Amino acid sequence: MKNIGWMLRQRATVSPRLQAYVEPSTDVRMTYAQMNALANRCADVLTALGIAKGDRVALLMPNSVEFCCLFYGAAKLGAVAVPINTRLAAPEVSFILSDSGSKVVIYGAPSAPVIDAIRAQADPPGTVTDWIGADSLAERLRSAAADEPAVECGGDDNLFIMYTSHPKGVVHTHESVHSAASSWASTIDVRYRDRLLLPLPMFHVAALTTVIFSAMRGVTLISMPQFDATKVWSLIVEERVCIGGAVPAILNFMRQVPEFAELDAPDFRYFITGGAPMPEALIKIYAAKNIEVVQGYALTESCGGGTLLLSEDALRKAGSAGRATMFTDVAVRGDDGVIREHGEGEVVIKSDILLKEYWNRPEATRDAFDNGWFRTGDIGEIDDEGYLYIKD
Repeated sequence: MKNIGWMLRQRATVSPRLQAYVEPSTDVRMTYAQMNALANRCADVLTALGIAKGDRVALLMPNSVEFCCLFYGAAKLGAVAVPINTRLAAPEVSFILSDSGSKVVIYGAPSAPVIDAIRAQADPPGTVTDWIGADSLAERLRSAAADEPAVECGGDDNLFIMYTSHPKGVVHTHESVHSAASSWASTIDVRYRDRLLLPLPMFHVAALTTVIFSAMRGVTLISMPQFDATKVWSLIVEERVCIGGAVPAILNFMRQVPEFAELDAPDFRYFITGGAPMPEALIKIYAAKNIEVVQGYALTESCGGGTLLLSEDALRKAGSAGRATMFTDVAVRGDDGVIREHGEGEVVIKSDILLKEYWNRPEATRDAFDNGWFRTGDIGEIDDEGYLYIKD
Protein backbone atom coordinates (compact mmCIF):
# COMPACT_ATOMS: atom_id res chain seq x y z
CA MET A 1 0.00 0.00 0.00
CA LYS A 2 1.03 3.61 -0.47
CA ASN A 3 1.79 6.09 2.29
CA ILE A 4 2.14 9.79 1.57
CA GLY A 5 4.62 10.15 4.41
CA TRP A 6 6.77 7.26 3.18
CA MET A 7 6.83 8.93 -0.25
CA LEU A 8 8.53 11.97 1.32
CA ARG A 9 11.10 9.58 2.81
CA GLN A 10 11.63 7.88 -0.53
CA ARG A 11 12.17 11.30 -2.18
CA ALA A 12 14.70 12.19 0.54
CA THR A 13 16.35 8.84 -0.23
CA VAL A 14 16.46 9.31 -4.01
CA SER A 15 17.19 13.08 -3.98
CA PRO A 16 18.59 14.02 -0.54
CA ARG A 17 20.47 17.13 -1.70
CA LEU A 18 17.75 18.42 -4.04
CA GLN A 19 16.05 21.60 -2.80
CA ALA A 20 12.50 20.89 -1.66
CA TYR A 21 11.25 24.07 -0.06
CA VAL A 22 12.46 27.59 -0.81
CA GLU A 23 10.81 30.63 0.81
CA PRO A 24 12.96 33.77 0.23
CA SER A 25 10.64 36.06 2.21
CA THR A 26 11.49 33.98 5.26
CA ASP A 27 15.04 32.90 4.42
CA VAL A 28 13.98 29.27 4.34
CA ARG A 29 15.80 26.98 1.91
CA MET A 30 15.65 23.25 2.55
CA THR A 31 16.67 20.07 0.76
CA TYR A 32 14.47 16.96 0.74
CA ALA A 33 16.71 15.30 3.32
CA GLN A 34 16.15 18.20 5.72
CA MET A 35 12.41 18.49 5.03
CA ASN A 36 11.99 14.75 5.66
CA ALA A 37 13.87 15.14 8.94
CA LEU A 38 11.62 18.06 9.93
CA ALA A 39 8.63 15.87 9.03
CA ASN A 40 9.91 13.18 11.41
CA ARG A 41 10.28 15.71 14.22
CA CYS A 42 6.73 16.88 13.51
CA ALA A 43 5.53 13.29 13.90
CA ASP A 44 7.54 12.87 17.09
CA VAL A 45 5.97 16.05 18.42
CA LEU A 46 2.43 14.97 17.51
CA THR A 47 2.98 11.57 19.14
CA ALA A 48 4.10 13.31 22.36
CA LEU A 49 0.88 15.36 22.35
CA GLY A 50 -1.09 12.11 22.34
CA ILE A 51 -1.84 11.76 18.63
CA ALA A 52 -2.33 8.15 17.50
CA LYS A 53 -3.34 6.53 14.21
CA GLY A 54 -6.74 7.88 13.20
CA ASP A 55 -6.68 10.91 15.52
CA ARG A 56 -7.23 14.31 13.90
CA VAL A 57 -4.80 17.22 13.99
CA ALA A 58 -6.20 20.60 12.94
CA LEU A 59 -3.87 22.89 10.99
CA LEU A 60 -4.80 26.58 11.17
CA MET A 61 -1.65 28.40 10.09
CA PRO A 62 0.18 30.38 7.35
CA ASN A 63 1.98 28.58 4.51
CA SER A 64 5.33 27.25 5.74
CA VAL A 65 7.63 24.22 5.79
CA GLU A 66 6.07 23.36 9.14
CA PHE A 67 2.58 23.28 7.63
CA CYS A 68 3.84 20.79 5.05
CA CYS A 69 5.94 18.71 7.42
CA LEU A 70 3.17 18.57 10.02
CA PHE A 71 0.89 16.86 7.53
CA TYR A 72 3.69 14.64 6.19
CA GLY A 73 4.52 13.70 9.80
CA ALA A 74 0.85 12.95 10.44
CA ALA A 75 0.96 10.85 7.27
CA LYS A 76 3.74 8.71 8.73
CA LEU A 77 1.80 8.43 12.02
CA GLY A 78 -1.43 7.46 10.32
CA ALA A 79 -3.01 10.56 11.82
CA VAL A 80 -5.49 12.79 10.00
CA ALA A 81 -4.74 16.42 9.24
CA VAL A 82 -7.63 18.89 9.15
CA PRO A 83 -6.39 21.96 7.19
CA ILE A 84 -8.52 24.96 8.12
CA ASN A 85 -9.08 28.21 6.20
CA THR A 86 -7.35 30.90 8.28
CA ARG A 87 -9.85 33.47 7.02
CA LEU A 88 -12.86 31.87 8.73
CA ALA A 89 -14.45 33.38 11.85
CA ALA A 90 -14.25 31.78 15.30
CA PRO A 91 -17.72 30.19 15.00
CA GLU A 92 -16.94 28.40 11.73
CA VAL A 93 -13.52 27.27 12.96
CA SER A 94 -15.18 25.94 16.10
CA PHE A 95 -17.77 23.98 14.13
CA ILE A 96 -14.95 22.38 12.10
CA LEU A 97 -13.05 21.40 15.25
CA SER A 98 -16.13 19.89 16.92
CA ASP A 99 -17.48 18.22 13.78
CA SER A 100 -14.14 16.53 13.02
CA GLY A 101 -13.37 15.77 16.65
CA SER A 102 -9.85 17.24 16.31
CA LYS A 103 -7.65 16.18 19.20
CA VAL A 104 -4.88 18.74 18.67
CA VAL A 105 -5.01 22.18 17.06
CA ILE A 106 -1.79 23.78 15.76
CA TYR A 107 -2.26 27.47 14.93
CA GLY A 108 -0.20 30.35 13.59
CA ALA A 109 0.35 33.80 15.08
CA PRO A 110 -2.31 35.44 12.88
CA SER A 111 -4.77 32.84 14.18
CA ALA A 112 -4.12 33.61 17.85
CA PRO A 113 -7.09 35.99 18.15
CA VAL A 114 -9.49 33.51 16.54
CA ILE A 115 -8.29 30.67 18.82
CA ASP A 116 -8.41 32.76 22.01
CA ALA A 117 -11.99 33.56 21.04
CA ILE A 118 -12.90 29.87 20.63
CA ARG A 119 -11.19 28.96 23.92
CA ALA A 120 -13.28 31.68 25.58
CA GLN A 121 -16.72 30.75 24.23
CA ALA A 122 -19.46 29.24 26.41
CA ASP A 123 -18.89 25.76 24.99
CA PRO A 124 -15.53 25.16 23.20
CA PRO A 125 -14.70 21.96 21.25
CA GLY A 126 -14.17 19.48 24.08
CA THR A 127 -12.22 17.02 21.95
CA VAL A 128 -9.22 19.38 21.80
CA THR A 129 -6.67 18.33 24.40
CA ASP A 130 -3.99 20.75 23.16
CA TRP A 131 -3.76 24.18 21.54
CA ILE A 132 -0.24 24.63 20.12
CA GLY A 133 0.89 28.08 18.96
CA ALA A 134 3.74 28.82 16.54
CA ASP A 135 6.47 29.70 19.04
CA SER A 136 5.41 26.75 21.19
CA LEU A 137 5.68 24.37 18.21
CA ALA A 138 9.09 25.85 17.39
CA GLU A 139 10.41 24.73 20.78
CA ARG A 140 8.90 21.24 20.77
CA LEU A 141 10.46 20.80 17.33
CA ARG A 142 13.96 21.63 18.62
CA SER A 143 13.88 18.75 21.14
CA ALA A 144 11.84 16.35 19.00
CA ALA A 145 13.27 13.09 17.66
CA ALA A 146 14.01 12.91 13.93
CA ASP A 147 13.85 9.15 13.54
CA GLU A 148 11.45 7.56 11.08
CA PRO A 149 8.11 6.44 12.58
CA ALA A 150 7.43 2.71 12.53
CA VAL A 151 3.65 2.76 12.12
CA GLU A 152 2.29 0.42 9.48
CA CYS A 153 -0.42 2.44 7.74
CA GLY A 154 -1.43 3.80 4.37
CA GLY A 155 -3.68 2.87 1.46
CA ASP A 156 -7.29 3.26 2.59
CA ASP A 157 -6.37 4.88 5.91
CA ASN A 158 -7.83 8.35 6.34
CA LEU A 159 -5.26 11.08 5.74
CA PHE A 160 -7.17 14.36 5.31
CA ILE A 161 -10.56 15.84 6.14
CA MET A 162 -11.07 18.95 4.02
CA TYR A 163 -14.23 20.96 4.66
CA THR A 164 -16.16 22.44 1.76
CA SER A 165 -19.39 24.46 1.50
CA HIS A 166 -22.99 23.73 7.42
CA PRO A 167 -19.71 22.52 5.85
CA LYS A 168 -19.17 18.83 5.09
CA GLY A 169 -15.81 17.23 5.79
CA VAL A 170 -14.29 15.58 2.71
CA VAL A 171 -12.24 12.59 3.82
CA HIS A 172 -9.27 11.58 1.69
CA THR A 173 -6.95 8.62 2.07
CA HIS A 174 -3.28 7.91 1.37
CA GLU A 175 -4.47 6.10 -1.75
CA SER A 176 -6.85 8.82 -2.97
CA VAL A 177 -4.20 11.51 -2.39
CA HIS A 178 -1.53 9.32 -3.99
CA SER A 179 -3.74 8.77 -7.03
CA ALA A 180 -4.51 12.49 -7.27
CA ALA A 181 -0.83 13.45 -7.14
CA SER A 182 -0.04 10.78 -9.74
CA SER A 183 -2.84 12.05 -11.98
CA TRP A 184 -1.38 15.55 -11.92
CA ALA A 185 2.23 14.47 -12.38
CA SER A 186 1.37 12.15 -15.28
CA THR A 187 -0.80 14.73 -17.10
CA ILE A 188 0.83 18.17 -16.96
CA ASP A 189 4.36 18.72 -18.28
CA VAL A 190 6.17 18.68 -14.96
CA ARG A 191 9.67 17.31 -14.62
CA TYR A 192 12.47 16.42 -12.25
CA ARG A 193 13.94 19.54 -10.63
CA ASP A 194 11.27 21.92 -11.95
CA ARG A 195 10.76 24.85 -9.56
CA LEU A 196 7.08 25.44 -8.81
CA LEU A 197 5.65 28.62 -7.27
CA LEU A 198 2.94 28.14 -4.66
CA PRO A 199 1.24 31.47 -3.77
CA LEU A 200 -2.14 30.07 -2.64
CA PRO A 201 -3.11 29.03 0.92
CA MET A 202 -2.18 25.43 1.66
CA PHE A 203 -5.50 24.60 3.30
CA HIS A 204 -6.98 24.27 -0.19
CA VAL A 205 -7.10 20.85 -1.85
CA ALA A 206 -5.33 22.13 -4.99
CA ALA A 207 -2.40 23.54 -3.01
CA LEU A 208 -2.23 20.40 -0.87
CA THR A 209 -2.14 18.08 -3.87
CA THR A 210 0.46 20.33 -5.52
CA VAL A 211 2.79 20.17 -2.51
CA ILE A 212 2.39 16.41 -2.68
CA PHE A 213 3.00 15.73 -6.36
CA SER A 214 5.93 18.13 -6.13
CA ALA A 215 7.67 15.74 -3.73
CA MET A 216 6.55 12.77 -5.83
CA ARG A 217 8.36 14.10 -8.93
CA GLY A 218 11.25 15.82 -7.20
CA VAL A 219 9.99 19.37 -7.66
CA THR A 220 11.39 22.34 -5.72
CA LEU A 221 8.64 24.33 -4.03
CA ILE A 222 9.03 28.09 -4.21
CA SER A 223 6.86 29.60 -1.51
CA MET A 224 5.19 32.98 -1.34
CA PRO A 225 3.23 32.53 1.93
CA GLN A 226 1.48 35.88 1.44
CA PHE A 227 0.62 36.61 -2.19
CA ASP A 228 1.87 40.02 -3.29
CA ALA A 229 1.58 40.91 -6.98
CA THR A 230 4.13 43.66 -6.29
CA LYS A 231 6.80 40.98 -5.78
CA VAL A 232 5.64 37.85 -7.64
CA TRP A 233 7.47 38.58 -10.89
CA SER A 234 10.81 39.25 -9.17
CA LEU A 235 10.33 36.04 -7.20
CA ILE A 236 9.40 34.15 -10.37
CA VAL A 237 12.49 35.46 -12.16
CA GLU A 238 14.94 35.16 -9.25
CA GLU A 239 14.01 31.62 -8.18
CA ARG A 240 13.90 30.51 -11.81
CA VAL A 241 10.31 29.29 -11.44
CA CYS A 242 9.17 26.89 -14.18
CA ILE A 243 5.55 26.37 -13.08
CA GLY A 244 3.15 28.46 -11.03
CA GLY A 245 -0.09 27.66 -9.26
CA ALA A 246 -2.71 30.39 -9.63
CA VAL A 247 -6.34 31.44 -10.15
CA PRO A 248 -7.79 33.70 -12.87
CA ALA A 249 -8.14 36.58 -10.41
CA ILE A 250 -4.44 36.39 -9.53
CA LEU A 251 -3.31 36.25 -13.15
CA ASN A 252 -5.51 39.25 -13.85
CA PHE A 253 -3.71 41.29 -11.17
CA MET A 254 -0.24 40.16 -12.19
CA ARG A 255 -0.66 41.45 -15.74
CA GLN A 256 -1.33 44.88 -14.21
CA VAL A 257 1.84 45.49 -12.16
CA PRO A 258 4.50 47.54 -14.07
CA GLU A 259 7.00 44.68 -13.88
CA PHE A 260 4.82 42.88 -16.41
CA ALA A 261 5.50 45.53 -19.06
CA GLU A 262 8.99 44.28 -19.96
CA LEU A 263 8.71 40.96 -18.11
CA ASP A 264 11.36 38.46 -19.16
CA ALA A 265 11.20 35.05 -17.48
CA PRO A 266 12.64 32.37 -19.83
CA ASP A 267 12.41 29.68 -17.16
CA PHE A 268 8.68 30.14 -16.66
CA ARG A 269 6.67 27.71 -18.76
CA TYR A 270 3.06 27.88 -17.52
CA PHE A 271 0.60 28.75 -14.76
CA ILE A 272 -1.79 26.16 -13.35
CA THR A 273 -5.21 27.82 -13.09
CA GLY A 274 -7.94 26.31 -10.93
CA GLY A 275 -11.58 26.54 -12.00
CA ALA A 276 -13.45 29.36 -13.74
CA PRO A 277 -12.40 29.07 -17.43
CA MET A 278 -9.82 31.54 -18.66
CA PRO A 279 -11.23 34.49 -20.62
CA GLU A 280 -9.94 34.31 -24.20
CA ALA A 281 -8.35 37.76 -23.70
CA LEU A 282 -6.28 37.02 -20.60
CA ILE A 283 -4.83 33.91 -22.24
CA LYS A 284 -3.63 35.85 -25.28
CA ILE A 285 -2.01 38.44 -23.01
CA TYR A 286 0.14 35.78 -21.33
CA ALA A 287 0.74 34.00 -24.63
CA ALA A 288 2.22 37.22 -26.04
CA LYS A 289 4.72 36.82 -23.23
CA ASN A 290 5.62 33.18 -23.85
CA ILE A 291 3.55 32.09 -20.85
CA GLU A 292 1.16 29.19 -21.26
CA VAL A 293 -1.84 28.36 -19.09
CA VAL A 294 -3.14 25.02 -17.86
CA GLN A 295 -6.67 25.08 -16.47
CA GLY A 296 -9.27 22.59 -15.40
CA TYR A 297 -12.23 21.35 -13.43
CA ALA A 298 -11.78 19.94 -9.94
CA LEU A 299 -13.65 19.46 -6.67
CA THR A 300 -12.47 18.97 -3.10
CA GLU A 301 -14.25 15.64 -3.49
CA SER A 302 -11.92 14.70 -6.37
CA CYS A 303 -8.87 15.82 -4.37
CA GLY A 304 -8.29 18.75 -6.68
CA GLY A 305 -8.34 16.54 -9.76
CA GLY A 306 -10.71 15.85 -12.63
CA THR A 307 -10.19 17.37 -16.08
CA LEU A 308 -7.42 19.51 -17.52
CA LEU A 309 -7.20 21.71 -20.61
CA LEU A 310 -3.62 21.53 -21.89
CA SER A 311 -1.98 24.82 -22.86
CA GLU A 312 -2.06 23.99 -26.59
CA ASP A 313 -5.90 23.93 -26.50
CA ALA A 314 -6.27 26.96 -24.21
CA LEU A 315 -7.37 29.17 -27.09
CA ARG A 316 -8.75 26.60 -29.54
CA LYS A 317 -11.16 25.26 -26.90
CA ALA A 318 -11.75 28.44 -24.90
CA GLY A 319 -14.41 27.95 -22.24
CA SER A 320 -13.66 24.25 -21.93
CA ALA A 321 -12.60 22.62 -18.65
CA GLY A 322 -10.46 20.17 -20.61
CA ARG A 323 -10.50 16.36 -20.76
CA ALA A 324 -10.23 13.67 -18.09
CA THR A 325 -6.70 13.51 -16.63
CA MET A 326 -4.65 10.33 -16.31
CA PHE A 327 -6.28 7.75 -14.01
CA THR A 328 -9.59 9.66 -14.17
CA ASP A 329 -12.77 8.97 -16.13
CA VAL A 330 -15.36 11.71 -16.55
CA ALA A 331 -18.81 11.37 -18.11
CA VAL A 332 -22.36 12.74 -17.95
CA ARG A 333 -25.27 11.15 -16.10
CA GLY A 334 -28.64 11.77 -17.70
CA ASP A 335 -31.58 12.61 -15.45
CA ASP A 336 -32.63 9.08 -16.44
CA GLY A 337 -29.64 7.65 -14.59
CA VAL A 338 -27.86 6.48 -17.74
CA ILE A 339 -24.19 7.48 -17.90
CA ARG A 340 -22.84 8.37 -21.34
CA GLU A 341 -19.39 9.23 -22.72
CA HIS A 342 -20.53 12.26 -24.69
CA GLY A 343 -23.48 14.63 -24.65
CA GLU A 344 -24.99 16.78 -21.93
CA GLY A 345 -25.99 15.87 -18.38
CA GLU A 346 -24.69 15.96 -14.82
CA VAL A 347 -20.91 15.64 -14.64
CA VAL A 348 -19.93 12.38 -12.91
CA ILE A 349 -16.47 11.07 -12.00
CA LYS A 350 -15.06 7.55 -11.57
CA SER A 351 -11.47 7.65 -10.28
CA ASP A 352 -9.25 6.59 -7.37
CA ILE A 353 -8.78 10.30 -6.64
CA LEU A 354 -12.29 10.43 -5.16
CA LEU A 355 -13.07 10.91 -1.49
CA LYS A 356 -13.83 7.88 0.62
CA GLU A 357 -16.82 9.57 2.29
CA TYR A 358 -18.02 12.80 3.89
CA TRP A 359 -17.13 12.81 7.59
CA ASN A 360 -20.03 11.60 9.74
CA ARG A 361 -22.61 12.31 6.98
CA PRO A 362 -23.98 8.87 5.97
CA GLU A 363 -26.85 10.24 3.86
CA ALA A 364 -24.71 12.76 1.94
CA THR A 365 -22.10 10.08 1.24
CA ARG A 366 -24.77 7.71 0.00
CA ASP A 367 -26.39 10.22 -2.37
CA ALA A 368 -23.04 11.41 -3.71
CA PHE A 369 -22.35 8.06 -5.37
CA ASP A 370 -24.23 6.17 -8.06
CA ASN A 371 -22.86 2.71 -8.80
CA GLY A 372 -19.22 3.74 -8.78
CA TRP A 373 -19.73 7.25 -10.10
CA PHE A 374 -19.49 10.44 -8.05
CA ARG A 375 -22.25 12.96 -8.80
CA THR A 376 -20.78 16.45 -8.88
CA GLY A 377 -24.09 18.27 -8.90
CA ASP A 378 -22.80 20.23 -11.91
CA ILE A 379 -24.40 20.29 -15.35
CA GLY A 380 -22.02 20.10 -18.29
CA GLU A 381 -21.43 19.03 -21.87
CA ILE A 382 -18.85 16.76 -23.45
CA ASP A 383 -18.11 17.17 -27.16
CA ASP A 384 -16.82 14.60 -29.66
CA GLU A 385 -13.16 15.23 -28.79
CA GLY A 386 -13.97 14.67 -25.14
CA TYR A 387 -13.76 18.31 -24.09
CA LEU A 388 -15.85 19.23 -21.07
CA TYR A 389 -17.87 22.40 -20.63
CA ILE A 390 -19.32 23.15 -17.20
CA LYS A 391 -22.67 24.93 -16.99
CA ASP A 392 -25.10 25.44 -14.10
